[PDB]
Order: sequence, then C-alpha cells, then structure tokens
Amino acid sequence: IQDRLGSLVGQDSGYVGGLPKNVKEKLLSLKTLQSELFEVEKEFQVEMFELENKFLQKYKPIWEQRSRIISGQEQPKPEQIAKGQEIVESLNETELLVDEEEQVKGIPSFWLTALENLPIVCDTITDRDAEVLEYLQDIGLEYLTDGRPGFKLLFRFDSSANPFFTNDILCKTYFYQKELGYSGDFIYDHAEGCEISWKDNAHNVTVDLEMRKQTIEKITPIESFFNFFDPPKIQNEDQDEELEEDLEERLALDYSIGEQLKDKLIPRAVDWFTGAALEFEFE
Amino acid sequence: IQDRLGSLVGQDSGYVGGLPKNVKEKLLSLKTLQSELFEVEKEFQVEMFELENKFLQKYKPIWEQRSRIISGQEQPKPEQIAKGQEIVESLNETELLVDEEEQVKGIPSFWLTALENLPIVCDTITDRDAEVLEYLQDIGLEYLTDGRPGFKLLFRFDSSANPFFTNDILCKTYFYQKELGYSGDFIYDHAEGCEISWKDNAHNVTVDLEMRKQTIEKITPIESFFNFFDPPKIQNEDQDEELEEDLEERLALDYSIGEQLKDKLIPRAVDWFTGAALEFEFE
Repeated sequence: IQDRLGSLVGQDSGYVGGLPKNVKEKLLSLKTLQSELFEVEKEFQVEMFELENKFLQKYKPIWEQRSRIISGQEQPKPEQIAKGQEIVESLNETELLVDEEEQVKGIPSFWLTALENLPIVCDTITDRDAEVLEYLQDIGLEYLTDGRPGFKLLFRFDSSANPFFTNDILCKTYFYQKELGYSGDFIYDHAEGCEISWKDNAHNVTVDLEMRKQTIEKITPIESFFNFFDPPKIQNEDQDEELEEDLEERLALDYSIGEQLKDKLIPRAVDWFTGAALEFEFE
Repeated sequence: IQDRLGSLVGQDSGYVGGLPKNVKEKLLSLKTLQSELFEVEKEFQVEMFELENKFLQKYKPIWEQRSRIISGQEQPKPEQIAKGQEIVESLNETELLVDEEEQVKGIPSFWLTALENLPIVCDTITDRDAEVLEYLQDIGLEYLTDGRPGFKLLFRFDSSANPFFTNDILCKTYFYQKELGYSGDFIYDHAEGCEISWKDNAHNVTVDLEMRKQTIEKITPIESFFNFFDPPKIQNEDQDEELEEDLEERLALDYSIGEQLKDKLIPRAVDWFTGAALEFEFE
C-alpha cells in the first residue's frame, strides 16, 4: 500500500534504530545466522528441483499416452473407456458419459480448445492464429538440469500437415536467476524464444501482409499468440519510461503465461478442454 | 465470479456434451489417464514432504542458535557480530549498524515484537496477552512423519519465570487430509490445540474474571491470542448457518495464521522483529 510500509516500516526501522548497543549487536548476529539458513535453503531448492525432474519423468509416459490418444494415433482400450465413465459420473461430469461402450480421428482442436479456456493465454490467440493452433499436437515440460535452473515448453506440431510452418517443435525457455528469492524460491530471470520457420510471408501469423504497387509487399508486426516465441528484449537499462514500464509488463505477462501452461494446462489438459478445470479450481 | 463459471463452464460443459460418441470416448480415457497421473502425484508429494523434513533438520541447529541468542543464554561471537554489520549495510538496514564492535540480557520481547509486525496474528494479541507473550522463548516447526502428514508449532516458554502458566511448551497441530488437492498439494483437514495450564483463574488470559458476592467468581470467555491453542470444534454437520459460516471462517483464519508462522515468521524471525520482513516481501 506504499504507505503501510512508509509509516509501518518507518516506526519499525525506528524502534530497532533506538535499541541498545548491546541488543543491536545480538540482531547483527541474528542477521548473520539468517545468511547461513540461506545457504542451506539454496541446497534445499536444488534437491527439490531435482526431485521434481524425477517425477516429470514418471509423468512423461502418461502424458505421451494422451498425446497419442489426441493424435488419433492410439485408440482407447475399452478398459480405460469404462473407468472414464465411472470417474466422470463420480465427478458429476455427465456431459462426458456415453452409452453402451464399444467419424473423426482422435480428438480435434484439443490443444486449441484447452488453451481457449485457459486464462491469460486465450487473449493471445486470434482467429488468425487459432487456425495454426489447429495443428498443435502436444505441449510438454522439461526442467533445465545441466546449467542454470529453469524450464522449457515444447509445442510439438503436425509438421507433416502444418500449412504455416515446417517446424516440428517450437519451445520456450525460462531461466531462473541463481540468486534465490527472499521468499525462498527461484526467481524469473530471462526467457528465450524458440524461433519459427513460416513457409510463407502470408502464412506468417505474427505479421500483416498488405501488398501495393509503384506488386511489392509491406510487412507489419501484428499482435499474435506466436509472439510467445519471441519474448521481450533482454533486460534493458531500466531507468526510463515506456522503454521500461511498457516493455517490462509485456514480460510479466509472458512469464505468467508460461507458468499457467507449466502448472495448470499441462498437468490437467483434459479438464482445460472440458472447462471442468476452471471450476475444479474454485472448488 | 459465480457467473464466469455459470455461463463459462456452462457452454464448455455443453460443447463437450455435444461431441461425438467417438470423440467423447477418447476423453473418457483421457479422464482415466488423469487418475493415473494422480496416483504418481501422490508419491511425489510424499518424497517432497520427506525432503522437507530433511532440511528442517538442517535448519533446527541454526534456529536453536538464535533461540539461545534471544534467550541471552548464548552470546554473539565477534566474528558473527561483524558479518552482521556487513550484511546489514549491504541490505541498507542502517538502523542495525553499531560502532566500534566490542544492560539487558539477550533481546527482550523478540517473539512478541516479531509477532506484532506479522500480519493476521497481530490482531489476535491483546495487551492482556502481550504480557504473557513476553515469556515466549521460541517458536518451532515439525512435520508429522509417523502417520497422516501435517505439521506442528512449538511455543517454548520461560517455564521458570512465566507468571501465567507452568507449561514448558504449547504446540499447535495441523493435519492435512490424505486426499490431495486438485491443485496437487496437501489440503487442510483438522487442527489440534495443545492445552494450557494457567496457574490462576485470574492469570487466565483467555477468560475474564469479575467476582461478585451474594465473593464467588463469574468467568467469561474473552477473545485472546492463546485461543490459538483451542482450534474451532471438529467439523460439524455443515448445512446450517452461523453454526457454519461463522465457526467455519474462525477456522479459515486459524489455518491461515499457522501457515504465516510456519512460512514467514519462523524462517525469517529476525526480519519480522525489525519489520524489515514486511518490506523485503513487496520487493
């Protein structure tokens, strides 16, 4: 509240300011003991990040399974099919129930549909790029072990049928800073955008093509979802205004989005498709 | 927003409702694959809770050290004393600086002072019980390994000088439910209050004593901080109103508080004393 810290921290920093040499000293050492804790808390975070990658491994198999179901590449074993009905009824998701258990292949626009129902990331998609997101085959995680910690998002596309770009995978990379938060956990530092190979300038969803004659073309940067693969410029000399406040919050959102896919979308993709996810959260 | 889920989840649960038998089925299995993930995610939480207890161990030593510094039981080694000054300047906490490094013993009302500057928990303290909190020697953590997971808060008091109660330690116990959240982590379930042995009915801060004659005394339950050691009644048949909404949020706060001590106060007690903590967070 800018004030609840100008007045509060004020008297506080004052009270302490007035304490005896004697007492003051004790705190000085307490402040030292704090930095010791800190050194431990760093190791903690390390074994945690590891422990996490450990289970990412145990999930991958499952997520790949669904990747294939959605692809239409693998079919549902009746056994699974039933359990789902049982589960779905249990969760009162009746819209999913189907009669006497045993058209299209797999489940169309799963990722497009799921992302629509996802907060912040639905406002980045445009009809223009929603067409391109038709070809999004799966989205995956990967923690950066070798080197500075961070994670990565892997958008595997239908290379063999994708009209806009020949790429097989587009990823996103986030790097936390070595320094830990006061809170005690990793802090966002830098983000890298796994470039895109649009076959056509026209097919380039991130840009606008209006051709004139003097049939030369004029290109114009559009606001697209695929701009996610071109994070905001590496930290600039803060100081200034719109050269900061502006290109600074574009980043804040970019970090926020990546965290949504990493924490909600990927772990519960089915539900984000059904919209069930949205609710399951308020509950 | 109650509506952004009545209209949203509505069309969503509808779209899905209209999908083909074919497609519907796929999701039914996806829904099955989800419950598999779930079984893994439980193990994850387990190795995590463990990993956490592992480091709690590595912290204990340090925290005990400060416990003693605050007690006045152990003195600050000049080496620590300096580092603190170095640290404090570095963090621009000048009020802590003291001149030529080498009255009262240790550092008085450390825990009382720290708790004051702590959100929600400062509103529970009353002049009445702030006197009793003068004797609070330390506050500690402990994860429940043997059995259902949860944690515990250990308030060690100055038994040898405490006027109000003879107890050596008052604790608080929180038990998470075996079932995990949709979010993926532990959920609050039940809270236990480590009883208090007030020497005097008068000294009983949690109650009010107004003696009349007919010199018999009349007792009246006051709103105290030490009520924290008598959590809200074990889950009652929800249904009703103030017998619910009322004694339900008294709980919500009680769980919230315990999480504040566990996550902020204990890990950064020095700062909560200086008030530095408050700020270090907005930053």
